Amino acid sequence: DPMVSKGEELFTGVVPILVELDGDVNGHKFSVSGEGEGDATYGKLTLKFICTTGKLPVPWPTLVTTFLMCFARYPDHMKQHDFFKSAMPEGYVQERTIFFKDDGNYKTRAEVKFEGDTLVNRIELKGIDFKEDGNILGHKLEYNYNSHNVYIMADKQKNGIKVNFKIRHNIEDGSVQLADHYQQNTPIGDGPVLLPDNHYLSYQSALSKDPNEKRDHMVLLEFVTAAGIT
Repeated sequence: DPMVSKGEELFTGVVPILVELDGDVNGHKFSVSGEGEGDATYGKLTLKFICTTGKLPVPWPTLVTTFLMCFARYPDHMKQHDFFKSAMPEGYVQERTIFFKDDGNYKTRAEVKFEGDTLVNRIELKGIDFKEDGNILGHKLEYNYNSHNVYIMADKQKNGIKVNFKIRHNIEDGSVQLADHYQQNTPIGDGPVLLPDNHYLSYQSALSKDPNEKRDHMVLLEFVTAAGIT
């Protein structure tokens, strides 16, 4: 399929990644840079993010979803359903509203595309209605992360996809902070794109610290595999 081919040819080996985020949550401004690499053959991403404005005013775990579904491993039987690669290299726009239960919300807009050989995720994040002393602005979320399926459906009217899902972040007192994600992706280009049957992506995410890093940062290892169409 010369359409499946054009995506295979962009993602087959290890692809360098750059992430840039401009943030404003309740007027706490911040910027984050990330660098790393993905190997979609293995559904594998390795990234390190640095708060370049100083202290991150929110918990790192709250940013993990915002900080590359083109790096999903799509099994051979499901290649016709890989919207994310099909949009490249022109890329796509990824928009979210994430609702933190009993607290504020994030609205994100990102553009995911190639700049040369480098896959780039440029993001703007605005958070509003947070409790200065809640789980988020009060930094009461544990530095860990649970596995989660993410359900993708076509959005035929918008030539794109919609993704709906819940993340539960562990709170330090043993409870959980729900973060209900609503998501829409649309290709940046005018060309044809693969619009998928309903399926899901399985995520596992592991958060760590670089022992030689003094700046405020997050090391993120993700494995992501499409499934749900036998």
